[PDB]
Amino acid sequence: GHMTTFLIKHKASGKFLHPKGGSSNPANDTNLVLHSDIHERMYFQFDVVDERWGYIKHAASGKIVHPLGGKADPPNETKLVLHQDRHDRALFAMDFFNDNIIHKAGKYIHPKGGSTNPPNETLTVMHGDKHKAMEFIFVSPKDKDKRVLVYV
Amino acid sequence: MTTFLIKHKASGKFLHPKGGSSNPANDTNLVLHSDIHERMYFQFDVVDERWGYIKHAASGKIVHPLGGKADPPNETKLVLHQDRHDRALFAMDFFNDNIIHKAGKYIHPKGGSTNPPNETLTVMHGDKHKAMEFIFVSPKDKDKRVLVYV
Ligand SMILES: OC[C@H]1O[C@H](OC[C@H]2O[C@H](O[C@]3(CO)O[C@H](CO)[C@@H](O)[C@@H]3O)[C@H](O)[C@@H](O)[C@@H]2O)[C@H](O)[C@@H](O)[C@H]1O
Ligand SMILES: OC[C@H]1O[C@H](OC[C@H]2O[C@H](O[C@]3(CO)O[C@H](CO)[C@@H](O)[C@@H]3O)[C@H](O)[C@@H](O)[C@@H]2O)[C@H](O)[C@@H](O)[C@H]1O
Ligand SMILES: OC[C@H]1O[C@H](OC[C@H]2O[C@H](O[C@]3(CO)O[C@H](CO)[C@@H](O)[C@@H]3O)[C@H](O)[C@@H](O)[C@@H]2O)[C@H](O)[C@@H](O)[C@H]1O
Ligand SMILES: [Ca+2]
Repeated sequence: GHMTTFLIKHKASGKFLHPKGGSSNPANDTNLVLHSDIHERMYFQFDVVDERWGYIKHAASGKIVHPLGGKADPPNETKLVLHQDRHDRALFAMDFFNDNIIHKAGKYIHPKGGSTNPPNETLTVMHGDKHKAMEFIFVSPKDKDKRVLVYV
Repeated sequence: MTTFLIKHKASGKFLHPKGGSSNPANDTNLVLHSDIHERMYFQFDVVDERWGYIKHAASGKIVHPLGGKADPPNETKLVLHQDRHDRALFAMDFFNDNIIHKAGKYIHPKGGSTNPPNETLTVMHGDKHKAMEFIFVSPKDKDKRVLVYV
């Protein structure tokens, strides 16, 4: 009966996850990108569905993060997008102990190409690898260095 | 509801107040035991992001290192105590499956066995290994994990 609001910060670069174009209501299938700007159209919330699993929700639109096409077991390099649909293939967990975002089928959210310092507008993709450039922390919109609990 | 069982992953035993009371006294040891009942249900009261109080549901007492030191040494016994303060802050790491104190040590079965006998004490220890792993499960489905951050 309450969801915190937070920024998803790419730990190595200090950039954040955005809908591409920064819209308050991104069209379905809008890519999830990295970008350095901060504003309320890149705020997110986490809608808990089942223990660790839930929906990464764009605060302004209510659309949530999907592997493009909604496959349950997406291959490496599957693009992440926003979409209004809510179902089990858009379930992720926000690992705030190991600092990563993991999909229910076991791959992680990465910047495409795996750079520690990706350009603005770099796409995000699913990938099974674990390394410093797929780490993310979840921080206050009022203080981008203050971690906040996404599970309440 | 918001209650859960703290299950020792390797043995399937659970965290209990020693003696299984609904109203354990201050400084009652936290032990491992195979039984299940409402007097071994726990809750977690969030204080600051990941940090909070591990709470015995029936009594409201919370988990402390015995003596309440900020940086307790290895083998410090865990107990229940009504006091609230920052040396009783833990985080419930449901990704690595362990319970970590604010100063960085973890809750262990004393002696570190993957199959501790009933009534084995719990202690703080800085090492990480299979036998200090815990998962947090539904009272009505002892194999179903539940979210302790509420
Ligand atoms: O991408 C996340 C989305 O995946 C699934 O929906 C895919 C896509 O289907 C529809 O688009 C069409 C069908 O009209 O299918 C292809 C692309 O797959 C397009 O040529 C065409 O527009 C929907 O209209 C799209 O919005 C949708 O993204 C899945 O069904 C969704 O739940 C969601 O997971
Ligand atoms: O996208 C996330 C993924 O990025 C990195 O892997 C990218 C890509 O690297 C390799 O492809 C090539 C092989 O020639 O290696 C360079 C590095 O990008 C590319 O120019 C070229 O396409 C792998 O063979 C691909 O499978 C891989 O997807 C990073 O290494 C991954 O850990 C991950 O972060
Ligand atoms: O164990 C957790 C508890 O540790 C600290 O309290 C220690 C101890 O204090 C009182 O015990 C006695 C006897 O009444 O009082 C002195 C210290 O004031 C101790 O040497 C002696 O044992 C309490 O009656 C005990 O319950 C308590 O264990 C800390 O102060 C507490 O906040 C709590 O963290
Ligand atoms: Ca749950």
